[PDB]
Amino acid sequence: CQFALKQPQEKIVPYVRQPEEIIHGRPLFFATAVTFAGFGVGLLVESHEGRPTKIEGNPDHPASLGSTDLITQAMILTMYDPDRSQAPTNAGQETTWDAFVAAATAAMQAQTAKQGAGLRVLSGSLTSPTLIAQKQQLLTQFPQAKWYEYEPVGRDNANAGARLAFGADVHTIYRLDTAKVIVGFDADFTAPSPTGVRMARQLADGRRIRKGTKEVNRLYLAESTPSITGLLADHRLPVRSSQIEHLVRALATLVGVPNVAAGAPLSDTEKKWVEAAAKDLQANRGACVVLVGESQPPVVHALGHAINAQLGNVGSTVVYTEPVEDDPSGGIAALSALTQEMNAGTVEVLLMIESNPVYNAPADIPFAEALAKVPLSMHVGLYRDETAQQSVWHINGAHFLEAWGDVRAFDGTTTIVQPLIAPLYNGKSAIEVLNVLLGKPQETGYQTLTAYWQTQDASGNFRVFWNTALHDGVITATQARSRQVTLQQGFADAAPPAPTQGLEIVFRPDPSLWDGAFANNAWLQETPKPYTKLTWDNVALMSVRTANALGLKNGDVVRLTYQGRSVDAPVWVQPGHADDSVTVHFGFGRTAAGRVGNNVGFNAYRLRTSATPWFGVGLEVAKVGENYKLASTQGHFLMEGRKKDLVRYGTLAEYVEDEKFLQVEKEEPISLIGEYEYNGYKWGMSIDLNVCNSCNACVVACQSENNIPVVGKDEVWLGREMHWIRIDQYYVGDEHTPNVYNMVMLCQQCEHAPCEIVCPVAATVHDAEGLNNMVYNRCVGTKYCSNNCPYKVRRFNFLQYQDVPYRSPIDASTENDSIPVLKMMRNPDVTVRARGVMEKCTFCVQRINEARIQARTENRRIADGEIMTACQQVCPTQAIVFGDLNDPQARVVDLKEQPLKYTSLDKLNTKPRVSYLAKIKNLNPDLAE
Amino acid sequence: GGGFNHQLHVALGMDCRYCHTAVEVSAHANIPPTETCMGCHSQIISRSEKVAFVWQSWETGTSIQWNKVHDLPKFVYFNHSIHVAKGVGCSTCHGRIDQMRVVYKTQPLFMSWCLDCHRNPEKYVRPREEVFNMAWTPPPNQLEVGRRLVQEYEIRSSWELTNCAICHR
Amino acid sequence: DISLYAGSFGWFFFLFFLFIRLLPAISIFEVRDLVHKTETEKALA
Amino acid sequence: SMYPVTYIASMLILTFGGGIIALAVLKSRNLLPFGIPVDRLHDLGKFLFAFVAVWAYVNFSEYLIIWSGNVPELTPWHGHRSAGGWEILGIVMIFGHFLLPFML
Amino acid sequence: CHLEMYDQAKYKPQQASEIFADGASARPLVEHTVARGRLRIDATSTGRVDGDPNGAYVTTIPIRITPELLERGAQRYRIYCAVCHGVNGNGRGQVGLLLNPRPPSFYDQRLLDMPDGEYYDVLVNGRRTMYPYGYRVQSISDRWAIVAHIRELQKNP
Amino acid sequence: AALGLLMYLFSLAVLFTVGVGVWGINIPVAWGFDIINFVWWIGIGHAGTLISAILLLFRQDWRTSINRAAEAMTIFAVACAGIYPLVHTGRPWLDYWMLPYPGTLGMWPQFRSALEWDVFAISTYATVSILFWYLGLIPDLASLRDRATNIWVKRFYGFLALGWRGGARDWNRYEVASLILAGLSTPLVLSVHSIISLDFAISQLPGWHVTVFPPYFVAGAVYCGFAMVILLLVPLRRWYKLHDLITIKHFDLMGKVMLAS
Ligand code: HEC
Ligand code: HEC
Ligand code: HEC
Ligand code: HEC
Ligand code: HEC
Ligand code: HEC
Ligand SMILES: CCCCCCCCCCCCCCCCCC(=O)OC[C@H](C)OC(=O)CCCCCCCCCCCCCCCCC
Ligand code: SF4
Ligand code: SF4
Ligand code: SF4
Ligand code: F3S
Repeated sequence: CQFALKQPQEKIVPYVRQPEEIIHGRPLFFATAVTFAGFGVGLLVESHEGRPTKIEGNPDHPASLGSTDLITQAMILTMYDPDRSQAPTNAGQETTWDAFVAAATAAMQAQTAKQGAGLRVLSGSLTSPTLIAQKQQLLTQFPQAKWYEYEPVGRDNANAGARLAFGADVHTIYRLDTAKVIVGFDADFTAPSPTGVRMARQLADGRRIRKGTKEVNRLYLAESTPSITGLLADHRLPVRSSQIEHLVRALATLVGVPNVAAGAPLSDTEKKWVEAAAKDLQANRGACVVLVGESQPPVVHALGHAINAQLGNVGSTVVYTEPVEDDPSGGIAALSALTQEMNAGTVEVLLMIESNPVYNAPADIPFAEALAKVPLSMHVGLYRDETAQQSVWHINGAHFLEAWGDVRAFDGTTTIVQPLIAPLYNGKSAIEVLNVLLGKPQETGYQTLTAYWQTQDASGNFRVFWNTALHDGVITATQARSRQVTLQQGFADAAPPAPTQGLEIVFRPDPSLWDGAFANNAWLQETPKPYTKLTWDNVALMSVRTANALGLKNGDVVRLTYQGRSVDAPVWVQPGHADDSVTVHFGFGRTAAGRVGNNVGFNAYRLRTSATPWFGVGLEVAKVGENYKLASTQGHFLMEGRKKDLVRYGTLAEYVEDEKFLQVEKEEPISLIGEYEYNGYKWGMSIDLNVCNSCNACVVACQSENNIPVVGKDEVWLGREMHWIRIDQYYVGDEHTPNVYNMVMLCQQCEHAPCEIVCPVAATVHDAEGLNNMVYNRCVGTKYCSNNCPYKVRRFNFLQYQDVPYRSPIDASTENDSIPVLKMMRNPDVTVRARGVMEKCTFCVQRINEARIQARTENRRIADGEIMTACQQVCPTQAIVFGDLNDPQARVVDLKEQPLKYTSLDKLNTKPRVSYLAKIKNLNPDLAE
Repeated sequence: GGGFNHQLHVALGMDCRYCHTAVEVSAHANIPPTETCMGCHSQIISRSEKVAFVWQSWETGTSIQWNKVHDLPKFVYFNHSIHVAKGVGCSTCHGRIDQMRVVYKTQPLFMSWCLDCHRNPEKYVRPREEVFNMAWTPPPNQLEVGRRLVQEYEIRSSWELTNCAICHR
Repeated sequence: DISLYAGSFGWFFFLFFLFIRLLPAISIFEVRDLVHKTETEKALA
Repeated sequence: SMYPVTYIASMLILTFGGGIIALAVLKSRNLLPFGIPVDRLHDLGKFLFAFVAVWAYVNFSEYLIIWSGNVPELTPWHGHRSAGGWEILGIVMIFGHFLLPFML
Repeated sequence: CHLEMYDQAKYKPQQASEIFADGASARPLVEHTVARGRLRIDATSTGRVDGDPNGAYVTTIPIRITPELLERGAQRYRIYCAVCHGVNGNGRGQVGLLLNPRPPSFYDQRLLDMPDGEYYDVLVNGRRTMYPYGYRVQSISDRWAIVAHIRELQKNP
Repeated sequence: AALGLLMYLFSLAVLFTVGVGVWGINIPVAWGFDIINFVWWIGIGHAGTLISAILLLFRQDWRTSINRAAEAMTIFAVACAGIYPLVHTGRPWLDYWMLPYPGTLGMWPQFRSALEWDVFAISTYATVSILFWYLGLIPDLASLRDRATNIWVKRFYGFLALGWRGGARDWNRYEVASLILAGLSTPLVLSVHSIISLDFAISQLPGWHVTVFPPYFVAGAVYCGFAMVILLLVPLRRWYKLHDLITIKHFDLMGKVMLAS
């Protein structure tokens, strides 16, 4: 409770030397990129005045055509995270940077007498050209040094299955522009994977249902765990994940591949799925693809190319190129190769750059105890991870918005990582750290970055290239060229083993938290996991069949014992899941993540094996718990007969025969309450639920943009999550194998808004532009408006929801004290709500006002693509489309005329301003029934 | 220290956009940096205790902590460059800055004053060219001349301009 | 919610026990009537 | 609901208005077996007056509810009875049914 | 009275900061970064033959001098330069008479043969005594419009 | 009762300081005990005026003994019901915004929401059932003053009973002021728990938009209210020796009006 007769004397500090580019009060977007798995995503970040505020996709980048990921969106909080490392630590004791260079260059001179024998490095699957080129200088200045690449989720099998089927290593580039039939076994390709944004848009661009569409992608998915690809999957099949490895062997025998030698008979329903898929891939041969996820063994990815090249997809859909990353022979096998070298004391200088393997170890590779058997073990990470607890040195991280580096996306399009801000704490990124090891410490990151690109630029001048490389970000001059392949057969000649019986633990990365490197990110943790709306919890998902067998509920706490190691995990029954198998999420139980992901339980990394690192059939469940919180946001996961108001579904079998087959013909509803005219801009939105794969990137995009506060798990279980936009899974019918549909629910900006007539002080009123205006300051916290809101979109700041993972909201001694590091990630044109103030999806008025005012200043009108809401230009699939409804040539008023257009709860005349499109899901004739 | 009297500085012919450059282009009318003040005071009255605070801000990297006199509550989201573009001169909100040795509030920023011109802009809207002319006294017929400038500028109605989203975004 | 509702009966009985002790817990002149009204009806009978 | 209740509050106006009507036609022609006490005629007048207030309490609250949240299933009643000339009989209910016999 | 959201945990276009050494909340741009709208490598955005800092300057103004731009130049010259170079360009501004190496008037043979590049170079980077402008103009259209008006001030000595 | 008040002022000091979210109210159900107890506590107070005011219309005499023990029961059931709409708001300090006042910013309360009619029903119900209760006391506080025989106690009631004096004309002005106030507190409490009824019936919710809420919330307030009148009079009849005034016929008739409701 703050009170004063006068607000304090707010100061106005100008610059000391204002840059020629900073106009105070204007976004000034930059062009950088983010190493997700070594591959770039090509960002375009809002740099208000030196500091970044909001991360957006660079529309010129191939890995993100203007829309970002879920992790990639919330990585503006990972930077403005008060738990980020602020100074190097020598043996736990905080120390200076120049003290590290004194003891790092002294180790190089001790690693020079010996010909660089103990200078092992544990970076994680880097594709950066300037980091590769400094890896080259480090391995020739020290010839015996080795560089082990270990990413816990990266292409360990797909890169070892590419050279298992082709000889040398290749880097496949799947293209879904021309792909009528996708059959991706365990393929979570619309996932946080490096190609996840493009493979979500190129797959959505095939299922753009319009007034006259007749051909749509099919996407047969075959996956044990329900995933964000299974939403767009039209025939998803819950498989054990031990049958996938011989479910592709069955498809590679229907399609004619010579020596597959399939085995382990499939099923009555898994076989009917593999005949209908193969009979669908033999048709439209040139326009099809057979994807394979990462969980599968390398012999399956070898068959993924044995079928793709058999259907003639090479050169058309699947394109093999030079490997973008430096060495694809690293990963689980390179981590064990180094750990066996850290044992017996061969390693003397171990620079673990960003891998964090003390946490990410498969629990068979004993990296935790192999560490400290070395004399000097460095680390350069933005968080003091579980390695920094055990390593000697720990250099600060220099998060990618503060580091002068580069990336190389898929297909090789390098993007110069562009530091928006100078590092909040002295950064010393992976390039500024190898400069210490190479012997050039005082040479900054930007100096080596151009000292490498001046060599790689032979065409024309440099400042006409370097600044053009910095402006677009995309250099697109190092495009990974194609490579002729051979597909040497006989790789599947080895017979499949005897099928093992027992419950199977399938290891999966968490959609939101990929591999635990972002566990302290409160935004992508509060964000509900896609199918199970849990927020702050890692669970053991089971199908309803394989939990009624064990007598398990949605709240018990089982003890997953897989090959001797027990984990004591919760349980959450997931209807779409597969029989006799559980899944796990990678990256939750972190002893030293920070203050956010510090004790979110169930570290699933301590159950792997490094021989069965993605799925294994030796699990014993044996429940040892009774009750757990398991804060999930949704509540009821069933369409309780309320179709026509929730996500309406159909099929293309009955859409070509009747376009308006789910648009109910209703007369003009009588409305006593007047009628207002909006002759200005009529701001409306048209969501296409056919392509909403629950990526949850729009959930974080509304958090990064609208200063939405994180809530603790203790208050999300109470149903007090602040999320102006939410995606709703609904699980229609047949709880063993249910179809799942999304209706992304936000504030419909109702013209006859019932939530407005019910505010006593008249806080929430409508607009002359046509959108419900929530006024956070006139809100006295009556909270009645939500009770009148039919959709329950309005969220209420019950307690002082602000910096909540860093200060528990149930206190009030610090509720007026704000974290100074967090005050920068907040949008400078959205109100940071106090407690007792309701909020809702305001169509991003912070973007409508700043653009209308720029239009009225210039005496012109708003262009159709000028006002993109935060959730519209972040959705990879481009489901959300926002724009003027009065502008007749707009992509919304030409999108609200589709035969699938409907509004939620039209039985009560709210005149919702968002109008969802139905989910037409292209069922096969000979596979449905 | 020194205080920066506007009356002495504008009297040198400074057209009010020398400093405050971000007006008429951005939402926030900027305060000039140390380089602007040191643009002249590097040799105008350097080595004087009245101006030794921009030198203390120029040698040291610290920026000047100007006390804000027009202090809106940060949930209101004022926007210059649309009042300056729709013919609302620098007076009538800031008062005669040319006669201000120390800047003080003249209009108390009530929201009964912001809505008073949003509900009725014709009482204060002036020509676009005479916006940075602080000697502008409204004519005896301010209405039916400001009424005529409303259609000339297409300034929106009292229904579109006072609806909780203009301010309070 | 419990410590406010069950405490609301405190604010009810804090005032209701003050009213009993300070003020007449039952009307006096209205009970002076219905006594004058009972004798007025007993007068005829 | 309260559609059968807005009749009940109007069943009590007719039987009380008719009670004063029938007691007057019987007293104007001198047919009553008892002279109407002027204080108990004031009781029938207080009942008649209190039930024009209850009738206006049940008809308006039936409208104030359906008008406020205009769910198009409850709306067609007051929607058809407020347009096309039925609003003339609607504004009579507000003024000639309540406000005129409430002030009188 | 209640200051609930009067001061919010976010950095508006200008207000003090409690994290950085010079409390600014407006951090300096990193030295060699290029924004999305600010490329500045051609003869237009910088007055050099191909954008090279070791270039040869531009003799004619690159942008097309439309008649509505000279009134934008004469209005922008009257704002920035006229306070210290004089309204008519003869270096007799009210502040110019008080600078010790007094601003050089135009209409002298040294500044007529001086190319539009220098007139733009000092308008963006300043001189040995004139502090750098271009963070005040901040727009290439008005940056060359000022040079256009000074190009037409010299049309009547 | 005072230790119950220290729990009241501490559950309020914890609510004002920590927040309105220490109540377990979710986002679907944002209205929990704070409004269940508001409608309940104000519902209790409605059958204290049906005894004191609505029965004065019917000139009935089983209301005289139970008059003040129910009329004073209303006020203290409004003093505990008039706090929840002032405290269930997330920002209680800005509860003056629900009042119409020229306030240097052109905002006024809405006057389309029943939380804005509540602050006009609760505030009227308070300052009318207080005045009609203080009206019913000036003759009694004149009886307490004349029978006190204790200076500074006779002065206390002599100050509350302003100058009552009895009076032939002062009693006629009282009989018309008490009849009209009874004739005004009959449509008041028929509307106060009808306006409180309308903060559910103006919402489009399925269980809330039931149109018969006004003549059923009022019927519920008279129902729960007489229960509280009986709960507070069986002890006042037994412990306080008022067997000669609150006779069993009062409970026989209160049990019937509690049944007719
Ligand atoms: C050139 C256009 C100037 C700019 C830019 C700034 N100032 Fe200035 N200032 C200028 C002159 C010609 C004078 C008077 C010269 C003299 O001999 O007095 C001043 C004076 C001041 C003063 C002192 C006022 C007084 O009455 O003595 C102060 C405190 C001052 N100036 C402050 C100041 C600041 C803060 C500036 C940056 C916004 C600034 N000046 C710029 C000329 C110019
Ligand atoms: C540089 C010499 C300036 C000129 C020319 C103008 N202004 Fe200014 N202004 C300047 C500074 C350094 C400051 C902050 C110092 C202070 O005393 O506040 C200001 C401030 C204002 C303000 C108030 C800002 C606030 O803190 O709320 C106003 C309203 C203002 N200035 C108006 C204004 C006008 C109308 C001008 C043209 C005559 C003008 N300024 C010119 C620097 C300079
Ligand atoms: C009424 C519509 C105004 C007009 C016309 C001008 N100004 Fe303004 N000014 C106004 C307000 C309500 C505020 C405070 C709002 C806030 O959040 O800051 C200001 C403030 C300034 C400032 C300081 C801004 C800051 O430091 O944050 C300056 C420098 C300023 N104003 C300058 C200025 C000039 C030069 C104007 C004429 C073109 C002018 N203002 C007009 C309200 C209004
Ligand atoms: C009369 C002198 C005014 C005062 C006092 C305030 N404003 Fe204003 N404003 C005025 C005009 C003539 C206009 C142009 C409207 C148009 O559509 O052209 C404006 C505009 C704004 C805007 C932006 C309009 C939009 O389309 O979003 C904003 C955000 C705004 N004004 C804010 C604002 C505030 C906060 C004020 C009180 C401190 C205020 N204005 C006062 C005229 C006048
Ligand atoms: C620009 C003309 C505005 C419009 C349109 C609206 N508001 Fe406003 N508001 C504006 C200003 C300049 C201020 C500051 C007043 C002050 O005392 O400094 C305000 C303030 C408020 C407040 C007070 C908030 C507080 O914490 O005390 C409220 C409650 C408020 N405004 C409400 C409100 C509503 C509901 C509006 C749309 C119907 C609205 N305002 C429009 C400027 C402007
Ligand atoms: C007072 C602060 C000035 C302002 C405003 C402008 N100029 Fe300037 N200028 C000033 C000085 C003190 C000098 C002398 C430079 C030196 O050698 O000491 C100058 C010089 C120039 C020149 C000539 C440079 C040369 O080497 O011959 C040019 C072409 C020039 N100035 C241009 C210019 C423009 C375009 C301005 C408006 C943005 C401007 N000046 C303003 C002082 C001041
Ligand atoms: C239970 C209550 C509701 C009853 C039912 C409804 C009937 C309501 C009848 C009208 C009463 C409404 C009261 C609303 C008061 C709002 C004033 C306020 O809150 O100011 C806020 C601010 C913190 O304060 C300020 O900005 C200034 C603070 C100082 C002045 C405070 C004035 C308060 C009034 C008391 C007067 C005391 C004398 C003051 C003397 C000078 C003090 C400095
Ligand atoms: S609408 Fe939301 S859930 Fe759907 S694709 Fe876009 S961001 Fe993802
Ligand atoms: S959809 Fe909900 S939040 Fe949006 S205007 Fe309607 S009632 Fe309000
Ligand atoms: S429009 Fe913006 S604020 Fe509204 S729901 Fe979408 S992302 Fe969130
Ligand atoms: S109804 Fe009214 S005042 Fe606040 S939270 Fe809900 S708006």
